[PDB]
Amino acid sequence: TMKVIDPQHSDKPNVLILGSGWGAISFLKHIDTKKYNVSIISPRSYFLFTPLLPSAPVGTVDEKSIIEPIVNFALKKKGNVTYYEAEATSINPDRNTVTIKSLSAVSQLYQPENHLGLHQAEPAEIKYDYLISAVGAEPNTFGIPGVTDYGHFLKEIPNSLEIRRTFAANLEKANLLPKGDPERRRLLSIVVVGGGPTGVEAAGELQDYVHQDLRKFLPALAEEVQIHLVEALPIVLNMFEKKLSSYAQSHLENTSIKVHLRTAVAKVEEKQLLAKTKHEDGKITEETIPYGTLIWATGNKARPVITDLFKKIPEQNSSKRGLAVNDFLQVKGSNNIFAIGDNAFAGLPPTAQVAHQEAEYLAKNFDKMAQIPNFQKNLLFEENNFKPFKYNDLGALAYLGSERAIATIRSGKRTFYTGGGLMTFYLWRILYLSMILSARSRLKVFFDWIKLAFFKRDFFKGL
Amino acid sequence: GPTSFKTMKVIDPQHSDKPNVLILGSGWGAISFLKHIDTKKYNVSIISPRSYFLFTPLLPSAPVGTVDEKSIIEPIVNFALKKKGNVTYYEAEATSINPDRNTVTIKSLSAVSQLYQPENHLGLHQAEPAEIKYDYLISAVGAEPNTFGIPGVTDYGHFLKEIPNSLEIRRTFAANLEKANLLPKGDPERRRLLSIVVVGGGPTGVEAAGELQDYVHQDLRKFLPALAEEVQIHLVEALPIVLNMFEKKLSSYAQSHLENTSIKVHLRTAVAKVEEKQLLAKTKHEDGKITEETIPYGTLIWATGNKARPVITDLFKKIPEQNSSKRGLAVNDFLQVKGSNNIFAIGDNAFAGLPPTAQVAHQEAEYLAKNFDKMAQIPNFQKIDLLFEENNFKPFKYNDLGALAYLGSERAIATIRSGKRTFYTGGGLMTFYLWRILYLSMILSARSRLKVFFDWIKLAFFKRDFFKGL
Ligand SMILES: Cc1cc2nc3c(=O)[nH]c(=O)nc-3n(C[C@H](O)[C@H](O)[C@H](O)COP(=O)(O)OP(=O)(O)OC[C@H]3O[C@@H](n4cnc5c(N)ncnc54)[C@H](O)[C@@H]3O)c2cc1C
Ligand SMILES: Cc1cc2nc3c(=O)[nH]c(=O)nc-3n(C[C@H](O)[C@H](O)[C@H](O)COP(=O)(O)OP(=O)(O)OC[C@H]3O[C@@H](n4cnc5c(N)ncnc54)[C@H](O)[C@@H]3O)c2cc1C
Ligand SMILES: [Mg+2]
Ligand SMILES: [Mg+2]
Ligand SMILES: [Mg+2]
Ligand SMILES: [Mg+2]
Ligand SMILES: [Mg+2]
Ligand SMILES: [Mg+2]
Ligand SMILES: [Mg+2]
Ligand SMILES: [Mg+2]
Ligand SMILES: [Mg+2]
Ligand SMILES: [Mg+2]
Repeated sequence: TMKVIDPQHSDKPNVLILGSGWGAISFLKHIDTKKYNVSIISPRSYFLFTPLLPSAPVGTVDEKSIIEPIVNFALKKKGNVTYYEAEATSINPDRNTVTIKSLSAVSQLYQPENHLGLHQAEPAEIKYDYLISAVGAEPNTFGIPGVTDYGHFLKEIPNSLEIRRTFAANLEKANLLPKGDPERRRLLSIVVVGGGPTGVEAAGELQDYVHQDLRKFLPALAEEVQIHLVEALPIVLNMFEKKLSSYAQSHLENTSIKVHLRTAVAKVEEKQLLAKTKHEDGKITEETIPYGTLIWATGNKARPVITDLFKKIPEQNSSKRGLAVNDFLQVKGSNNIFAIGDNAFAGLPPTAQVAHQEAEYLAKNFDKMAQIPNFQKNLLFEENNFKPFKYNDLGALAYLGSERAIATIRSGKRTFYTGGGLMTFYLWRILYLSMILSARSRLKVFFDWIKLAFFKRDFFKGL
Repeated sequence: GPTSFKTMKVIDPQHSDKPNVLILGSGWGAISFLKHIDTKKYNVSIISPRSYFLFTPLLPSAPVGTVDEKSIIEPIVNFALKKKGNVTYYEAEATSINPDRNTVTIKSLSAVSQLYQPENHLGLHQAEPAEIKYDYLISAVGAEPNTFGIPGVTDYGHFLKEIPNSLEIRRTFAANLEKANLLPKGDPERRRLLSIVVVGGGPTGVEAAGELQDYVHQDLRKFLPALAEEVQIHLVEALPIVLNMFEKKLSSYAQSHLENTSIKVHLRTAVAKVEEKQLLAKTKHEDGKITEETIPYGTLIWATGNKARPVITDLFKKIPEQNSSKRGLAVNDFLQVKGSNNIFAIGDNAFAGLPPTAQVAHQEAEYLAKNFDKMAQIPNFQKIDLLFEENNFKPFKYNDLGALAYLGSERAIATIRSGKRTFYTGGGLMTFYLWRILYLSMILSARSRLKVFFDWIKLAFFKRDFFKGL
């Protein structure tokens, strides 16, 4: 016997959102809670502004500054929003329910607050009239041994804390060791795997901490740290014009970062890893790299609750990366479930930028559906001349450490800005600050950057 | 046996002629001292297991995010950087003070930071014991929370002394709110989970309760009004009045206000024992009779006095003049540990008849540092207790500057004075603004001061950050 939550107080349809990230929150911001009853299931009680996560480990920004509680977005809604802090473990399409487990809390932001009768660590099924799936994707080790055990992903707030604690602990042991000790040099050694903007910014941020703050009180130690940027492709930041990639690499190397291109990690052990380089000519070299801190910033794979769903919907069996959706962001094989963000595959890159646009688009569709009597009761999309989702690539930005960035801003076929440099770094800051989804988070990031102009970064081992 | 290889690494810097001053701790005493000590005349080293200074008077507002944990601490290294000479910081714990050989034993060594060029390799290892040699010792390790022998307080309650306590209190209460809200209204377990007991009617307990009541009334109530209405905060105090260091009328003003905010105050009440989900409170009434009440609670905050640390009580036994000590090291007019001519003690680890406050610790420190300025001009100092009388050093003289207490809901009481003169004494709205301005001014670092300021500004626009595990 499973507890089934199925709210039929009003005729408003029950919209059930999975997740509290870019897709789910952008959707929540735009959905009409006067026309729809909205519920959210996510094990993370806050929205995470991912593009600034790479600057959290070293305190360029603080962890709290870049997150925003779901409840704060929920308060600004006019209707009834319920937030289940729990994890969706099974999507059950044929009975229109989602199974949740690891239930920690339930928050009903409205008057009635009918007692639901759920208990922590007790399974349950939430019923829905529409499902919006946005659970994202999870880090992909690519089958490389040791990465889970010995490295750190850069995906969630706890990763920021773990990275800081590992590196801080390493600096402390290293400094006790005599200069010239290879163990000391290992402990001051950082490997970042992934040459996309995330890996690049992580390395640039760590290099900034070392050069700007650490060096103020432990210059010799700071001089010995070596940061390594490992990338499997022939260039870093390959979504950018090649000349910007070249600018970025030269700058990174100028800040003393070592870049290993055409290089892949073959295996990871506790104190060292094996890197193989596939040269242009075709030969393969390998290097054992001792490291103290390994940051794994690359690849993402479908979550288990999503790959399980693949098997329950015939049209979805051939899916591998994410849920196949139609022009309308409807999961194929379903007329009830929509998917947006990294958990959907529609040919688009996996970015917040795409997730945010899908969401705003879908929410607007939900405005139209609520004016068409048939949708409530009962192809409807084609018939009512809904327009397909159309992604508008607005561009890309990457911080490179030491107050330089690259950026390309566009819309449609028009490029409005494309280059790198000092001013580009100020643009990076302004643009990111303007993309943040909440006034509070925006103010906190702003205060963090102001403090940074006067004082060193907070780098507390365990705080 | 006498054949033992017993070998202990001993750090004895004899590079320069400057005397080695060794400071124990990184709190009010140690840091105020560090700020004033002349590092051109003296070589300074610091031993403390805490790598940062903690601005204690704002700790009670950390658990609920009125101010953030990071905002009220400042890394030792930041104070050390502003010094002109050589400062070394041992992140480790002093476990034995060895007066007859002028050394301090350290353990749990995590790190050593030498903020100067030579940086001679010392050859220490983590989790390896060592002894640091000194020409002068400044002991300021403070005091630790006292459970008074009451069973269960350590196991089931939370102290309010250090940053980790702030985190634990938040996590306990936040977890309780979540469980409580799943329970149906009227369930006694729900009512227990929303129940908070603060033991200690001094400014620390009062502010802790006031801050929690603020979080509940201002922020929690915004999104969970029914839950917020059900929380009950209890202030338990063994004396007949709260805040007994204040004028009695201010105490009465404070209690009435606390009770207005819905805090329940139990005076003349002492906790006899603490179990996991409940505690036993006994009230000794004026007439002489004793009543007892079992109080179910979800969160217990224990803010009542402290006691001497083990490394201090061990020292009691090694110095004949100090055997009769119980609360702290007995010092003379010059803050010299009696029975010693080498060791000075300031802060809560010393007993000189003064109250145990940051206010006293800070003044002892500035005073001692100034003495060290004088000693460095008198060739002979380079026995000692006489030199002080002889060279007409003045005894330490504490100047009580007053007291403040925040009471929740933007009210405070305060009495500001100097000597026999009272410059301010009362309570209310403006007193709360004074509380803020005065505390902001008392903070020891520009960084911490800016962060607290930003925290209070954010507070005017947004709810407090109350993350269960962050
Ligand atoms: C460090 C970093 C930096 C990035 N920088 C950029 C950038 O600069 N520009 C850009 O365009 N993109 C950037 N991205 C990519 C962007 O973050 C993702 O594409 C975006 O997260 C996709 O949005 P989403 O809603 O699909 O998933 P997410 O934002 O990851 O949200 C997923 C949500 O689902 C929740 N969840 C997980 N499992 C379950 C479950 N079983 N049940 C219910 N909920 C669950 C998660 O807790 C989370 O709340 C960055 C990503 C990272 C990691
Ligand atoms: C919550 C709270 C609020 C307070 N509010 C006020 C107030 O508003 N006004 C006021 O006047 N007073 C206040 N106080 C009291 C004030 O904080 C203390 O009197 C002050 O700490 C005494 O200074 P100290 O240097 O002796 O000890 P502390 O400031 O506590 O410093 C002790 C230092 O010693 C370190 N240490 C501990 N053990 C060892 C060891 N074995 N070896 C080396 N180092 C060690 C500790 O880490 C710490 O760094 C408050 C105290 C608390 C707990
Ligand atoms: Mg999402
Ligand atoms: Mg997110
Ligand atoms: Mg509302
Ligand atoms: Mg998704
Ligand atoms: Mg994702
Ligand atoms: Mg490691
Ligand atoms: Mg101290
Ligand atoms: Mg302190
Ligand atoms: Mg103390
Ligand atoms: Mg002391």
